Formats: sequence, C-alpha cells, structure tokens
Amino acid sequence: NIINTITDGITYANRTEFFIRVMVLMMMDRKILTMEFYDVDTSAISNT
Amino acid sequence: NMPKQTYNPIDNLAKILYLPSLEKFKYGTGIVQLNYSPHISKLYQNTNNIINTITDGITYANRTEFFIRVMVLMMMDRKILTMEFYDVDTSAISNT
Amino acid sequence: IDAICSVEGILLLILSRQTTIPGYEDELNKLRTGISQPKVTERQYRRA
Amino acid sequence: DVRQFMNTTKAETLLISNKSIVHEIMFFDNALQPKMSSDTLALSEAVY
Repeated sequence: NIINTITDGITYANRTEFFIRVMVLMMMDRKILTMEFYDVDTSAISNT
Repeated sequence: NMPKQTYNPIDNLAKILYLPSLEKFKYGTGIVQLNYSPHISKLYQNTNNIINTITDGITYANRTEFFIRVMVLMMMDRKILTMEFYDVDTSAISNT
Repeated sequence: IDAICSVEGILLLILSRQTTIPGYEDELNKLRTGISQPKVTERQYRRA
Repeated sequence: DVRQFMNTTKAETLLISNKSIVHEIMFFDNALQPKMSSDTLALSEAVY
C-alpha cells in the first residue's frame, strides 16, 4: 500500500510497510494505565 | 515444433517486461527483418503524380516521390515525447 | 508547524540511509531493507 | 496439533522463484509422541 513496486508475491515490502505502520502507531496514542484492586488478606498462602 | 510450458510461475512483471518482446522472437522464427512501419509504408504509392514520367511501371520515380513525401513530413512533425514509468525491483532481475 | 516538521522528520528517518544514526544503526539497517536501492525516486517519495 | 497440520505447496514452485519471494512453510512436531493404542497390529506405513 505504501511502496509502489511491481513485485511477485510477498518479499520484504510488506515487512517494511508493516514496520512503518506499527511504528507510527506507537509514536502516536499516549495512554496511562488505571487499574482497580481487591482486599486479599493472607488467603494466598506460602506464595511469597 | 513448439515447446511446452510446465510449472506455471507467477508473472506479475513478465506481462510488463517480456511478453511484448518475447513473442516477437518466440522460439520458431526463421527470419526477423527490419522494415518501415505502417504510417510510412502507406506513403509508398504506385501512381506517380508529383513527377510525371513516360512509362507505366514502378520506375525510379516511385522511389523519388516516396523520398519527397517523407522528407516534407519530417520537415513538419515537431513532437515532444513525454511518459510516466513503473518502478520495479532490481535485485530480483537477471539482467543488470 | 511542529506537526509538519515532525512528519518530515519521520519520513527522513526511513529514507536516504546516510542521515539517521541515533544509537543503533543496525536494526535501522534491517528496516531499510525493502526500499530496493540506496536512492529513491521522487514519485515514491511524494506518495509516501 | 495433527488436525490442522495442513500445508500445501508443491516443491516445484518452491524451486522456481525470483530469489526474494519469501513464503510460508508449516512445521509439525511430535517429539513427545504418546504410545499408540494397545490394538494397532504393526505400523507398516511410510511417512517420508
């Protein structure tokens, strides 16, 4: 979709394209994680 | 005797690089000669009327008026060639 | 203007090999494999 | 998982290619092969 070359099947080009798009994804889209907890006492025994 | 084509490969660029040529010299041609193209071979008429001549034949005058026509064509015909291009690989190509 | 310069910079990153060398220079080389030539035609650049 | 070890590609096309056509291959694994049932007479079949 990004490298206009007449090719035969799949060769390094989809890999490059895939790298570019995952890269530009991660460069964008900041997020910060918010979770939720429980109240476990000592029921989880012997497992440090 | 024509050969057979087994193991059909993928040809996403043969149809742009070879097929227009390869069939012109396909296995099984005896002679391949150079000739004028249509749009010029049509300028080679028989009835000579730019240069009168006392004969009913295909005499030199034919060649002469043929020269005249193509010459006055090339006097005109100011054209400019413009074109776009594909873009292909170079490592997956035999010829350098 | 910061956004357009950022676009141009990301573009420089993966074309014209001899510009980008932050600290690795090796997996960037791994990435660049796929442009098929150490020089890129214009229309490819524009469409990119 | 034997039920989906489907992989169809005649070695011809594997051999006649354009030197960069990178394509897919599957790979089974049975190193932990459990003993066969207590009925099978004798495995007289080749699985080259």
